Amino acid sequence: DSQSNGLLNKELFDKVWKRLSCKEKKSGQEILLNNLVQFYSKDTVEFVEKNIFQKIIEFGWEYYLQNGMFWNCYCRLIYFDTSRSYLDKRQYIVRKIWPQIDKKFAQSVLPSLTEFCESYFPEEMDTLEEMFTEEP
Amino acid sequence: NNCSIFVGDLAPNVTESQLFELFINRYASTSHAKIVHDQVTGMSKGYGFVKFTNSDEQQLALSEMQGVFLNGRAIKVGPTSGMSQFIYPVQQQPSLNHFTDPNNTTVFIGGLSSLVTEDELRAYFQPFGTIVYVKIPVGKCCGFVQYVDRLSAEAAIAGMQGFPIANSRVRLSWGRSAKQTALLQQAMLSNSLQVQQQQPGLQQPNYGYIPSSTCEANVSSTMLPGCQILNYSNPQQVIMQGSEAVVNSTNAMLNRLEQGSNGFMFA
Amino acid sequence: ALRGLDTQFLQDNTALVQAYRGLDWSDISSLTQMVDVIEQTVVKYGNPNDSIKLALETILWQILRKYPLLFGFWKRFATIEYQLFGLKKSIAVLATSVKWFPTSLELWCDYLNVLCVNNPNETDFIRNNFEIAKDLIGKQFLSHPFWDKFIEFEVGQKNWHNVQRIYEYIIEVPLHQYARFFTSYKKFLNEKNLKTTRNIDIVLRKTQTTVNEIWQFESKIKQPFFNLGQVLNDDLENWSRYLYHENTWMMYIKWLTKKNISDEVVVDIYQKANTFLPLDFKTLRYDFLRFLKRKYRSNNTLFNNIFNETVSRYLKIWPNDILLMTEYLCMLKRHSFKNSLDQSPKEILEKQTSFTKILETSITNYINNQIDAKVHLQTLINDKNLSIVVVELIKTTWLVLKNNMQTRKYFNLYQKNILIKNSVPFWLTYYKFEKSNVNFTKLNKFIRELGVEIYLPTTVMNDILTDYKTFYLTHSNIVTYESSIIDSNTFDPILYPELKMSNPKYDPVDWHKKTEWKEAGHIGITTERPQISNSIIECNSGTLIQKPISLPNFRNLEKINQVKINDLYTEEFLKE
Repeated sequence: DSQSNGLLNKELFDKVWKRLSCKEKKSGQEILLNNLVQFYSKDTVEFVEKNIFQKIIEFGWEYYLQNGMFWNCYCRLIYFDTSRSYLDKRQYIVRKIWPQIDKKFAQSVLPSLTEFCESYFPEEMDTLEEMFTEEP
Repeated sequence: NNCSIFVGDLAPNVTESQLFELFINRYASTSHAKIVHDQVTGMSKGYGFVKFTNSDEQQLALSEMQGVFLNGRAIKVGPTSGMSQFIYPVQQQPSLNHFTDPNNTTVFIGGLSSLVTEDELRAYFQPFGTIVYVKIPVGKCCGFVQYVDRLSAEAAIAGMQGFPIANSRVRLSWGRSAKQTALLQQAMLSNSLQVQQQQPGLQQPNYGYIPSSTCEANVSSTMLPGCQILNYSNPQQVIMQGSEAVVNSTNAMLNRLEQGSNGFMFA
Repeated sequence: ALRGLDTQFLQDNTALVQAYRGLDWSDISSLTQMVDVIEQTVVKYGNPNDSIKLALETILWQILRKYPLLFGFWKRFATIEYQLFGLKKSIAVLATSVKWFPTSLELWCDYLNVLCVNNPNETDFIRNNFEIAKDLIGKQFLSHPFWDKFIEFEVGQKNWHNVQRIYEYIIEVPLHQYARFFTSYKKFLNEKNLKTTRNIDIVLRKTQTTVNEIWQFESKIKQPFFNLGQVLNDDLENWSRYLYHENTWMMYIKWLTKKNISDEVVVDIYQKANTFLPLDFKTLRYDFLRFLKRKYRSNNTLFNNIFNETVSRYLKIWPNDILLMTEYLCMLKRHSFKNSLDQSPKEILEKQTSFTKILETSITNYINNQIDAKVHLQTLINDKNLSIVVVELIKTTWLVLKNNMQTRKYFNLYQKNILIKNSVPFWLTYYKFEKSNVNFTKLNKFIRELGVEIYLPTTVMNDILTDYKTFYLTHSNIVTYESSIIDSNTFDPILYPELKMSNPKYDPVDWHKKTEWKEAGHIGITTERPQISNSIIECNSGTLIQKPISLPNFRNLEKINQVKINDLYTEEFLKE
C-alpha cells in the first residue's frame, strides 16, 4: 500500500530499543510508544506488536507493566487496524489482553485504561469492572 | 517641587544628623539631606545637599541660612538648581487611563457569541504566555485575559486580532481588572472622581525569568543563562525550571490529543 | 437576588395585612405568593418560616401548613423549632392523628434527636405519650432518651425513675449502664459544647458562624466513631450548614462513603446537596457522576434513570458543557444497546447499525429542526454539544461498520454546516482519519486551511502542527515532498508548521496607511506618525553626491499632537 518503513529500520530500531531498556533514567518513554503505533497496516502492526510489545510481555519488565499508558498505546495499535473487522479485534483485545495484565498492578493502569474503555468500548465497561472488582 | 540647596564649606565635625536638624524643623520641612563625604576615607568634603518638597520654604531657608553660624563657620546654603540651546525634554502625563499604562498587561476581549467557555478561552490564550485567570462576565459577551508579561499581551493582540471565535469576529482592546471595574462603576454612578490606579510592577531587575515562556509541569538546576531558571506556575506559585519540561509538555499534548479525539474536553 | 428587600417587602405586606384588620384575601394571596417566591429563591430557614407558619395556621390552612412542615424540615435539618411546632400541631385532627402524631415525631427521631438541644423534643414526645394510657410506649420513650447524650440527661433519668412508680427498677443494671454510657458521651462532647457555645455570638465575623469549632467537632466525631458516628456526624453537618459550604459537604460525603453506608441514603444526600446548593459549582456534580458510573455495576434499573435525571438537570443549567454529552452518549451506548463478546456477531452488528442509524436520524432531525418528545436524545442534544454527537457518529461509522466512501460522504456533508465548522473534535477526528490513510494531499489541504478558513484554538492548532511535524518526517520521503512544493503560497510542510505556531492568521505573501505602521511602537493605540516621503537614509553619500537632492516632501505634519484611541472598554462594557 506504498507504505515506507519508518522507525523500524535496522539503523533506527536498535537506537530506540537501546533507549527503551533504561525504564527510569531516560525520559520520553511514552512519546516513542505513542509514535511507534502510527503505521496502521495488517503486517506492520503485527511487526510492531511482535518486536517490542510481545517482547515486553515475554520479559515482564516492571515499568511498562506498571504504566497503563503502555497498554493504552498497545490497544490503540490493534484497534485502529485497517484490515480487520470490528468483532475480531474486539474479541482479541477483550479476551487476550485484559486477562494477561496483573490485578495488583492495575492501580495505575485503571486510570489509563478506564478512559480508553469509556472511549471506544462502551458495552465492555461492566465486563472490565467485574474483572477488577474489590472482591475475588 | 523638590527644591535642592547646596550647603558648602562646612566643618569636619558636622554629620548628616546636625545638617538635618539645622535644615528641617526650622520654618520648613526638608524631605532629604545628605552630606557628600569621601569615597574611601569617610570624612566629609564640606558640601551637602538638602532637598525639600516646597520651593518657598527652601528659598526662605536659603535666605535665612545665608551666613548663619554652622559648627564655627559659615553655612553657605545657596541654591544649586533653579543661555544654552540644549535643554532636556519635559512632558506631561496621559492622566493614567488603562490604555497609556505600560504595566497594563490584561487584555479586554469582546464580541463573543456568549457560547465559549472558560477552559476553551484559556486554550485560545495559553501558548502566548503564562496566565492567571480566564473568568468572563455572564450575559455580557465579553471577558478578561490577564497575563504576567506585557510582550505576551502584545503577541496575543498581534496574533488574535481578526480571529473569529464560534462564527463571531473578536474585538481586542485594553481594560482594567474586575475590582477596578467595580470601583469605576461605583465612582461613575455618583460621578465624583472616577480615578483609576496603575497596575503594580515586577520589582525589577529579574535575572532568572525569560519572557514569553510557558511550563505546564528533585531538581538539579545549573542556572545557566542559555536555559531558563525560574517560571510562573500554571493554575499558582514559582517553579524552578527543570530539564524535563519539553518531555512533559509533549506527553501533555499527546494526552490532550487523545482526550480531545474522543470528547472528554473541548479545549 | 436581594433577599433583604424581599424580606422587607414580606414584612411590609404582613404589616399591611395586620393593619387592615380584616380578611384581605387579595393581600393574603399576595403574601402567600411572596412567601412562595422567597422559599423558592432563598434557603427558607426556620427562623423566617416560623412567622409564615404561624400566619398559615391562623388562617385555617392546616392542610397547607402540614405540607409546608416537610419543606421546612428539608430546608433546614437542624431546625428543632420547626419540628417542635410540627409536633405541637396536628393534635386537633381526625382519626388518623394517632398514626400521625408519632410518625411526625419518630421521623424527627432520626433527623434532629442527635443534637444537644433535643431535650425539648423528647419531653414533647413524652407529653404526647402521656395523653394516651400506654405506659409501655412511655417507658420505651424514656429508655430511648436516657441512652442518648442530651443536656438534661440526669434530670430526665430522675424524672423517668420517679414518674413510673410501677416500673421504676424493672431492669436496673441495663438502664444504669445506658445512663453511664450517656454520661460518658456527654462528658466527651462537653469539650466541643464548651468550644461551640462560648464562641457562637453574632458579631458579623467568623465567630458567629464558628467554622473552626464546627471543624474541630467534625474531626472529633470522625475520630471517636464508636458505632454512633453516623447520626452524630449528620447532626454536626446540619449544625455546620445551618450556621452552601461545599468543603464541609464533601467531607461529610467522604466520611459517609468511608463508613460503608448504604447507597440509598448517599443518593438522597447527593440529591439534597444538588437541590439545596446554588449552581455554578462544577465540583460535586462530576463526583456524583463518577459515583453513579461506579455504582452502575451494583444496580442498573434505578441507576440509569438517576443518571438520565442528573443529565437532564445538568444540561438545563450548564448548556455550554461538553463532557456531560460524552457521559450521556457513553451511558446510552453501554446500558441501552449492550452486546457482549460471547453473543452472536450478527446481533452485535445489528445493534451497532441501529445505534448508528439512531444517531444519524437524531443529527438529521436536529439539523432540520424537528423534535420528538418521546425520545430524550431529541431534547438533550444542544448546539454546543452537537459536534460531539457528530464525532460519535463518525467513530461508530468508521471504526465499527468499516466503510470509507460512506465516511467521506459524511465528511463532505457535515463540513459546510454553520455550527460545527469551527469545532475541535470533528476536525481532529478528520485529521486522525486522514492520518490513518497513507495520503498526504488532504493533510496539506487541512493544515493550509488551518488558519485561513478552519478556525481552531491556538493550543489545538499547535498540537496539530507538532503532531504533523512528528508524523510527516517519519512516514514520507523526498520524492513525495518535492512534488508538493508550490510557489503560489510557498507551502513547505517541514517549515510551514513551525512559522504558524505563533500566529493563528498567516498570509504566505501603501504601507504607511495600514494597521501595522500606525500601532508599531505601542499596541492598542493608533496614531498617524509624521514621516518624510523622499527619505535618503538608505542611499549612500557616494550616490547622493552625483546630483543635488530635492526638497523634503512632508506628510502627517498636522497630527503631531493628535492621537485617537479606539476605546471599546468604556463604550461596550461601562456605558453598555
